[PDB]
Amino acid sequence: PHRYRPGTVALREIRRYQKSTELLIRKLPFQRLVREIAQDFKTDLRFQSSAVMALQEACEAYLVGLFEDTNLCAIHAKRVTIMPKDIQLARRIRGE
Amino acid sequence: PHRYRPGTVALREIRRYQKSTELLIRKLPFQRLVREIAQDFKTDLRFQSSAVMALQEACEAYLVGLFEDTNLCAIHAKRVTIMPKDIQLARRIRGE
Amino acid sequence: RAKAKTRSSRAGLQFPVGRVHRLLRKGNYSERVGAGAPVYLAAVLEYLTAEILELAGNAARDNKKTRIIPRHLQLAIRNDEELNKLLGRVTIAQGGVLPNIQAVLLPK
Amino acid sequence: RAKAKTRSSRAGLQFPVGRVHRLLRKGNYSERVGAGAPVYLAAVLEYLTAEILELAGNAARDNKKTRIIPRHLQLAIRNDEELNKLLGRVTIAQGGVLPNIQAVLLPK
Amino acid sequence: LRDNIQGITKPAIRRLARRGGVKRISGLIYEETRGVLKVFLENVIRDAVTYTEHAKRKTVTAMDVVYALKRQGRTLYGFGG
Amino acid sequence: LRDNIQGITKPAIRRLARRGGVKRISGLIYEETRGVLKVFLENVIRDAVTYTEHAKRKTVTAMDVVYALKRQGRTLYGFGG
Amino acid sequence: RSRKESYSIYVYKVLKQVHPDTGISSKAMGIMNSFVNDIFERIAGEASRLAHYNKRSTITSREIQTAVRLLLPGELAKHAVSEGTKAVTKYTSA
Amino acid sequence: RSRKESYSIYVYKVLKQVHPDTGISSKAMGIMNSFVNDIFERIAGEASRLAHYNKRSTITSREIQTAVRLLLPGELAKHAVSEGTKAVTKYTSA
DNA sequence: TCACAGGATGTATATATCTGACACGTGCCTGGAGACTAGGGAGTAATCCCCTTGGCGGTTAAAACGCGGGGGACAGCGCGTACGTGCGTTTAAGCGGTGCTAGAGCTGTCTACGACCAATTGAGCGGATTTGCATAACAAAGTCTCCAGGA
DNA sequence: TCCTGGAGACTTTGTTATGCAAATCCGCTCAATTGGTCGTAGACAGCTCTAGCACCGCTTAAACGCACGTACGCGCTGTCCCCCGCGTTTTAACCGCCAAGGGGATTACTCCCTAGTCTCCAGGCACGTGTCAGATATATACATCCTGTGA
Repeated sequence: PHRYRPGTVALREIRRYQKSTELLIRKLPFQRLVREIAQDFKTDLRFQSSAVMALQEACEAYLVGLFEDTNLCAIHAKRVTIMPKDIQLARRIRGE
Repeated sequence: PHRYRPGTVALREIRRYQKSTELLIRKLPFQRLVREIAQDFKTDLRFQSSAVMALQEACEAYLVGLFEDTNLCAIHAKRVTIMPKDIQLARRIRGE
Repeated sequence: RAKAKTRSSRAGLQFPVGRVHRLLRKGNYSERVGAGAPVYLAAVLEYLTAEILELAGNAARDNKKTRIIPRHLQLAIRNDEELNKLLGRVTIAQGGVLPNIQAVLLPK
Repeated sequence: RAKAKTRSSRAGLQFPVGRVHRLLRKGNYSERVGAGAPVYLAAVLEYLTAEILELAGNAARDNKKTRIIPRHLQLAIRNDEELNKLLGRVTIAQGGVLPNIQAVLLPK
Repeated sequence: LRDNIQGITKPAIRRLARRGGVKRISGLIYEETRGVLKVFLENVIRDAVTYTEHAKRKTVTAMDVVYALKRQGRTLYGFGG
Repeated sequence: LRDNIQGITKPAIRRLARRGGVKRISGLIYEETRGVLKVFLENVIRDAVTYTEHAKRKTVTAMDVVYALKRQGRTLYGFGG
Repeated sequence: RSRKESYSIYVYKVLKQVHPDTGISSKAMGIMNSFVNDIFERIAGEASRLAHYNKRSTITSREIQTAVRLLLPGELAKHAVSEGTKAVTKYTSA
Repeated sequence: RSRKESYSIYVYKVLKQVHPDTGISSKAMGIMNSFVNDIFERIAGEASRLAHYNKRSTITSREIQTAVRLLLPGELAKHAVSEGTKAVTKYTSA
């Protein structure tokens, strides 16, 4: 048998996804999430294909930046694993 | 003899300083600092007394907010004592 | 000849209307200002003004005062969640801070 | 009757001047725009444009291409901290991120 | 429709975290992340809809989204604007 | 003028930290704090002076400071605005 | 002599209609003046852009109304909208 | 049909001055158009206020110059100012 | 271990006092309001046709699930030192003057400057061809893990 | 202990043919330039007066610095269970395709709403005058917390 140990693969995924530019999320599920939310303000709304794409990129950019700060918070606590509270700290520092 | 214990006095100070509204940084030292910096850009520069106060209040407000965020970072790391690290972490999270 | 009056009277407002019409016009906010624009806005400013003063007045009484000072305005703004957004980054001269002491620092 | 001539040629610029003059006239920035105003500005926009493209072209070369794509713009900007700041709040469509891995996470 | 918050699958969350340099993820992150994402979307969509309604339209365009994002302290390039 | 950065004495640093809810301060904070204060102050002065120069004047007024602060997401009330 | 304009008169009255037995310090008044100017500029600024985005020259009660929502939290926004609506509805009706 | 304005022509040219053998994608161009529009608005916006605060009706190369310094980092600001200074000086002579 | 005493300490409450920061009054001058015209901006209806919504079938990565085992999270314990408290001793910041004048602020005059209009036309735009770059496929070569024993 | 070295898996390098996105050409407006005028914001000189700078002397609160002791931060260890990596199975997302019509974008008319004008007067401003809420100093009473004995 042959395999890699935990921690080896995770690093590779970091490398690769940092490198690439495409979306790391699925589309049809996202489109629907946008609408599920949008209908709460108004029914019978429509979207251009470019409008959804704009939302996705803004969302990913937001979350990725959040994860960087989350990761730093975890490191500050001498950890590798991120916890919900590391997210919460970063957000609060930013005034959210 | 009689003494107050470590941390008991500090708590009273925290309350009082949170409560009062007066400036904590001394005026003449601050004014001089403003000019010491300004002269590096321009000689023969002058200030209205209201301009100096405006700068001072902004400066205190900035540091006070910084210290609160610093304090939270230390708490997140299970500490009471704040270190330069906690200042740096809080700022970095804010993209400074 | 009809007797002249202020528009703030007509609109049931305390804030000046003719002035706002002018202020909106200038500063190059727009080429043109509609007749009902200044009126709408004066009402908005008046509403927000009242809310701050009302809350501050209560803050003043918590200190047994009959007068509003900068501190009372601070407390009003921060205790009110919405005002703490709109004015969330406003620095107020001699505002002081809320008495926020983290539980973990308390003695035991 | 003199021949009509583009102002951009006079200033030695590639960016349009007359258009900028118009844009400055509108957007409600001011009542009036000075003759040298759009000229000065056109030069600035052109300068900054060159800086990004130059670095982007170098980034493109580093990836062995003959063309610039959004990703090259992303990397080129960040590699120059002056632009990183100017555009420190700009999301680039398909920019990706920098390949930063924290040392404490590395195996050893 | 419904239940599209679950539409943000686990692998997707991981991958986003990875760009952030996150190596290791606790099991409680996924739910917290979703709550955070939702708030972001609600704020952006709500503002985009507001612009769309002002213009008396039904279809939300890229510009409506771009303007909505901008004022939240985030400028998006490439979709116009 | 020199070394007025030390004019921000330990007690001043402590008290500012106390207002922020800080109970306990390491000995390395004092030096770090001054560095951070300075950068903030300097940036504000520079913008204020720039405005002063534009207006072709020598004395900086409160309004030049207010504008200098404002644009950094720091609206200041009570000094005019 | 030169002159100035402020809102100190109007702020004073509004207080009286809320807390008839209280006064205002000179500083609290100065703060309220900065407050009014701040909110005013934001609304006027955003309303300007809405007209720009929609290719229009004239600001009406709607560009303001939309700007009010974008700037205020939903709870304050609606109360402000109700009051704005009336002030105009009435003015045009009177 | 209606007509549009963009900077795609000028961006293309500038690219040649720095990299004569390099082309550009339509997407990169989309980014460059957003970039130019963004910077333009900021300078015009800040320059507007300088005129407002100093009670002037006209935007001149000065308000732009000052605005540039307030918006750009020190290093970029210097090069930008040098180029602007010339463009105006020359334009005047031309 | 645990509570309670009390002792000292610090904070809160009541009183008198007085003073200067507010509330209110007077007179005066632009700026807001009537009553008026003239002209393009916005509103409306009518039209085209582009783009979104919706559904279909088939193919295929991408998510779900569950298992097994090691790495990191967590809790407890011991060491020593870096900080906090409080005393006594320096020091320099407020405070309340005093006097000088440099620069801010307002007035009045004159000018070149940019807005405006009307005529003319080439820079830029959209849309139609062109072709070479980037893409995807495929096999080989090089780089980086992770054991299983040995020096 | 740790170091091969070998087996293995995964990334990079180098071919190869193909498709469509980007580069360039063609023909058509309408925004940019010319070349005049007109009226006024901006530059300048001048003068008046306020606010900032400098200096002085004295009180004293606040900043230095030292010494003693203690909770705190840190390193180290030891369970244990939660998250990783892998293979097997199931699900829903893409891709390409086709049809229908709703709504975005367009023009062409109409008027009515607002800019711009003169005239008039009173609401808001600066500047005085009067007063009373808040600041000072002081005594007084009430909470709270540290260390000690005694259960």
